[PDB]
Amino acid sequence: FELDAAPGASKLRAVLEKLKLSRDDISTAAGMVKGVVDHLLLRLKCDSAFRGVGLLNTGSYYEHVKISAPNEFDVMFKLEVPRIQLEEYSNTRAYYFVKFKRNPKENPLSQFLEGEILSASKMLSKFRKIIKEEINDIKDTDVIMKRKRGGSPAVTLLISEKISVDITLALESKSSWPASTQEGLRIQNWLSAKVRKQLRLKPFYLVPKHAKEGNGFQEETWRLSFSHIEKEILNNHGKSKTCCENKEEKCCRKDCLKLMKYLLEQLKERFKDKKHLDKFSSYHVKTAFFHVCTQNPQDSQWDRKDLGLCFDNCVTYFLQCLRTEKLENYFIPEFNLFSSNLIDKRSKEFLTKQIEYERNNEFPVFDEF
Ligand SMILES: [Zn+2]
Repeated sequence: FELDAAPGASKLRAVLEKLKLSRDDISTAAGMVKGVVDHLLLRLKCDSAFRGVGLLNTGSYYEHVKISAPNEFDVMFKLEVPRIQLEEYSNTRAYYFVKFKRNPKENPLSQFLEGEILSASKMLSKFRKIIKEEINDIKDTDVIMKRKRGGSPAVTLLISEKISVDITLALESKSSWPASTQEGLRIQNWLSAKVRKQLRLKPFYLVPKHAKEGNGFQEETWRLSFSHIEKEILNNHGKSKTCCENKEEKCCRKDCLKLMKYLLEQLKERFKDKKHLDKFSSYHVKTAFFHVCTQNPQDSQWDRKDLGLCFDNCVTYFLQCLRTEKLENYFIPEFNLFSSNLIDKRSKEFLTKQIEYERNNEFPVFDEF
């Protein structure tokens, strides 16, 4: 009587199975999304200022941030900016003003300048104007641009009555990464020092994002973004180069991340009307997950048969971050995602209590709605 996995796997596996089943009907939605995105890119490429715009995840017009919202897509439009000088905003480590190494009108971004600073406000404004005008050239399909909520999901489109596409504009820089990332990406004992060096030769991105305090915000800051690196690591994630390419090396890392995301999504959905959980996002869960991979670098610590314990360990790490109010950005270690300035103690304790209940009760929230 050999078990297929150690106890606790089956319920989690049935959850995973159900989540994938929700993706077996996508090709359609994906199609409409690709059509819209390609149209937009064509129009934006005609503007002198956005002439270099392109898909970040090359050949990928989809990237679901919410494991349980298959009709919600996330795409990033990146634009190379030949030579920027970053200036860190008030030692925040993650937020910067964007300035330029030279002055005249050869970079078509001069129109977005405010003094010497590149205005995220102005650029976003043009981006949105171009997009709205373009989705209006769509005659037999109601593509609606949703109203502003912020800067970095820049634009949300509602296609028909079922599909949404969040479009993020990002500046791309091919300079070496800012000094605040110097001690981050601590993958040396997991994915290797040579991999870390290789990754850090890739460009980095900047997305418009107000850096706000308790008081208010400086409207023209940009936040560092490494979503391309996160994707690369998640899909090439083992110490072994052949991790998950055969039966002997099947690991549960990806499934643990999916389960953490689903847990957070289910709880946020249950409590959405009372904003207790508004400030938590899949990005916190993904960041915590990468730290757990650093803490457990060997593939044998993620054997698929041990899904139950691996997931429990993920939950436990996330709880520890909540209780101690510390979750370091994986690329920028002095940027604390769970500081009291960003998320009130009360919200963290609330989430802690919900997750602890779930974990003590075999995760009934996975089944409830
Ligand atoms: Zn693997």
